[PDB]
Amino acid sequence: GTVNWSVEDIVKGINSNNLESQLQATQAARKLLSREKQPPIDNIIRAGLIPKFVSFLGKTDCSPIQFESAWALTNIASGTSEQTKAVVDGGAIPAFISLLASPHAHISEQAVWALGNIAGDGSAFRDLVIKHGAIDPLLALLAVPDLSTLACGYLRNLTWTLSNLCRNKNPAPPLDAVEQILPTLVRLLHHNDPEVLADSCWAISYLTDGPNERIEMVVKKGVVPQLVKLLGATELPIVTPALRAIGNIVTGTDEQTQKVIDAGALAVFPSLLTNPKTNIQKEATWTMSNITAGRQDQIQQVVNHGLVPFLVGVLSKADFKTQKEAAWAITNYTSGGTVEQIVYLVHCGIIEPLMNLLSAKDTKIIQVILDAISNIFQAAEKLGETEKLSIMIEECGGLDKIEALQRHENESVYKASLNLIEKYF
Amino acid sequence: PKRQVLAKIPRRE
Repeated sequence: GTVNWSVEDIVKGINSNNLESQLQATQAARKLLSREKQPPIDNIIRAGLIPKFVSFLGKTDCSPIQFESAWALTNIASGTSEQTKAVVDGGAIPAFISLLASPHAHISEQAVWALGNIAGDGSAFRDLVIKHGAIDPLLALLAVPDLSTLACGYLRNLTWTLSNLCRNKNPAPPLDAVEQILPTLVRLLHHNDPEVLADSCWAISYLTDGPNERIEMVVKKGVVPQLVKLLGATELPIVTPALRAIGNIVTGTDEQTQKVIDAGALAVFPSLLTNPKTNIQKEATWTMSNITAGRQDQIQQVVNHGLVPFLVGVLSKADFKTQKEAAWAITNYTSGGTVEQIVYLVHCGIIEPLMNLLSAKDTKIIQVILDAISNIFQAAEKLGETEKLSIMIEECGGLDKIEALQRHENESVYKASLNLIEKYF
Repeated sequence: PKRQVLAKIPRRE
């Protein structure tokens, strides 16, 4: 009945002076726009239908046409930035924000969805959505004693749209908007739905992806223990953002990093550093690299938790991008670590896999590895042990690889290598 | 020495 209309049929119906014909044509547009294969968004826009859809959002008297137009506009806004812009340029933002108050849950939800798509376009529309006042009404939809009474899909859509208001940088969301949203995120982070948890973790990962003052806003809210708990979830869609968030947090201060350690994060890293999902291993190792860039007592907790053998493991065998993060973890470890900690690292077998990576066709990892070799030697001469160390490097082919690096197409590489070959070989 | 989800979703059903 409303299936497979032409755009011109839709235009004809929406231009009739007949609200029911308009509703029928808007639903036909919605069904057109709801098919996964090549929805004719541009034809719909070119036909001038967005302003009509937007005007239909205001027809409180005809809630079906609000819903159908909200859904049509949601799917136009889900398209390209130009398509989202067409929706915004039609005045949809204030019209959707007004629909958040709709008594019809499926219309309110659709407006949530539409605003998520608009905000999800980028910082400017995100901030324009915020400036139009979306946050208060969005959070009010979550102002219930127990989130579990909300419809599952509705709560998921709200959490997702909130995460888009937290998303994107240059600029990051307004500080006041973040402070306004955070209490609700913290609460969603304790909800038991895996998708709400995933999107809540994504939102926190966005908010912690910035300067330490941004991290601090999040950490002050006490979420780190919950993020660590979610770090141990079985659902990869949860572990992924929880780990991103934790990784972001340990890019901050030593005190912020220490909150992650105190929360027990390190006990999860045996699994994370051996995780069969490549991106988990990579992000876990990146996280480790920023923990080993911290204080010596923080390095010591990496040690006590038995994570140095896991770093040796990653360095020995992993996706190359993960090995590069592991190399950073080692150079940070050796830059900041006591002599005893660096000795322990050698006793765990770091030398051989470090050496094997010096044959990487990647200039940055070579530099990183050479820094670490240098830092390990520095600790050796504090013990009169450079000879034992040099043998080790020779015993596993490392001396050969440091030799070839002297003649290498890069200043810092040839420099640091040549230095090693004479200061210790 | 520290170093530092679909955004848009159509409704199909």
